[PDB]
Amino acid sequence: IQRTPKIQVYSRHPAENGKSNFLNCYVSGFHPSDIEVDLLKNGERIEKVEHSDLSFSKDWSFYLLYYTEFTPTEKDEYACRVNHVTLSQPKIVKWDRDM
Amino acid sequence: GSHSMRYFHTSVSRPGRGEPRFITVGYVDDTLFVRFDSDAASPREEPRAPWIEQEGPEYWDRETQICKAKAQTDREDLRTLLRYYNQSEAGSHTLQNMYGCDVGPDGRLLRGYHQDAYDGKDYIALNEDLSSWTAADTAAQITQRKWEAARVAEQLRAYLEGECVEWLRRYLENGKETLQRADPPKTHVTHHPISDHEATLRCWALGFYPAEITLTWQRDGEDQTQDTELVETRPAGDRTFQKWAAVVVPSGEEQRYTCHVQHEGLPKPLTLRWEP
Amino acid sequence: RRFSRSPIRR
Repeated sequence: IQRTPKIQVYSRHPAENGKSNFLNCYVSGFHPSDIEVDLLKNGERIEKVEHSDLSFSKDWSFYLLYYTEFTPTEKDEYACRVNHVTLSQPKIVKWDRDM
Repeated sequence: GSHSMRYFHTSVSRPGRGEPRFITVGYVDDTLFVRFDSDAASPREEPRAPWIEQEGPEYWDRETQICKAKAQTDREDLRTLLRYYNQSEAGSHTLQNMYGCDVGPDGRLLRGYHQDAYDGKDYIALNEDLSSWTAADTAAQITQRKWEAARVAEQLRAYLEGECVEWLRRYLENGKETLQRADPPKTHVTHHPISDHEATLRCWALGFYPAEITLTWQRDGEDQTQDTELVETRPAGDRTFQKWAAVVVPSGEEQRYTCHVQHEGLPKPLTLRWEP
Repeated sequence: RRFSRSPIRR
């Protein structure tokens, strides 16, 4: 009756400090479709994040892409925060440029 | 090569917060080309690809009309399904529908689809014969009886063999620059020590289109299916997709591992290794 | 192009 989201946080282009890029949070495999996704910069919510239109896979589970322009640096930390009916608390996934 | 056109629809009720939200998107292969969202300020079918923008205003008026009509029918269907399943009016429920067609390299119909889900579970599906139905339960059997009465399958068959194939053909020609180009994966292997005893080899595929891809690790020529961590193929946001596969490797054994990549953008399957 | 027959209710 419910399926918890898979979460991937990653950049559109290989990350190069000082170079503009796109930060992506891809949530997939989840049901029902109500979901809350924030992109975080040093723990704080990034403001004007856009997302794809709701769609779904062959097994009917939903997926969404949340994305914002960003310019990475060596010190700035980025993450994605997801809440869903299946999660007792919001799940935070850190951006790791090696994943 | 082969191609597909698919329309996806999702209605989600929200008791106490207005009428159910309706979102439908249309795809050719892995390219989004139209959308409709009932929560938009002024809901219309909107283009999402350059090769559909040339369609005239009567096209956009028609597609908008069809989507609005489907939003309405979904809304009464959601009320019907509460009855079929003896459910209260308090909760949020979901109706999903997908339909479309697959065509081969010659543009001939490979097969069609039209299938539903209620609350994330299969509800009723048109069979591959495009003439009979598979109902998941006694509730869906009531829909089947109604749809057999009204000869719905015959209407769908005509569309799936007719307009679906013909307009997919048209779209493939108008967007041949992109729809008929495969972007092969850019591939490399990275190495991440875990401890004195182990490191992670991660095989990367980046920038590819369409999404379908095969990424595997072999050790001494043996598939490492059970020990390979394989992430879901993910959108980069620029039409292309990404994927990686990772194995944990005993130190000094890196050269026994080979990553294998198949993708329709590659003339021959690739083999790559960690290159220190 | 979408299926555009008159919609049939479940």
